[PDB]
Amino acid sequence: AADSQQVHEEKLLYWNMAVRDFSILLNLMKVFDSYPVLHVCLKYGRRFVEAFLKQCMPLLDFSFRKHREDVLSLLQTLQLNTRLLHHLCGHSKIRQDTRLTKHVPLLKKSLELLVCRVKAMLVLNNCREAFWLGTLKNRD
Repeated sequence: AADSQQVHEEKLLYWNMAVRDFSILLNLMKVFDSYPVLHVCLKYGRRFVEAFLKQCMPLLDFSFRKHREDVLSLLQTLQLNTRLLHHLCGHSKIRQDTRLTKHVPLLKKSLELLVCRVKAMLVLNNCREAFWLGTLKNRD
């Protein structure tokens, strides 16, 4: 349960590194154009952020005490995935009418949840070792 938890965190680590890879892609893609490109991020994010709360968050607290280095690193990849989703909500092409407004609120509401789940994780005995090895092992 504890030793198998390490292998599940390493997947959730660069699966997040993946969503943040995509998010940025379409934001440099929407630069020279798109209607639907923003649409993909909007809806999938809603299902991604939904997957975080109900699956990966309970596991974070699960293994949080045994392995801090894998847990604090996973919370850093979550923060960067969220920074993109925020810059995505308020957005250039979202300043265009209709279709993009039926999305933003459902992401906003569940993100103010996920974000506030990280806050309480951020304050437990903050120590730079948890952050340090959750950095250089977050490298690539």
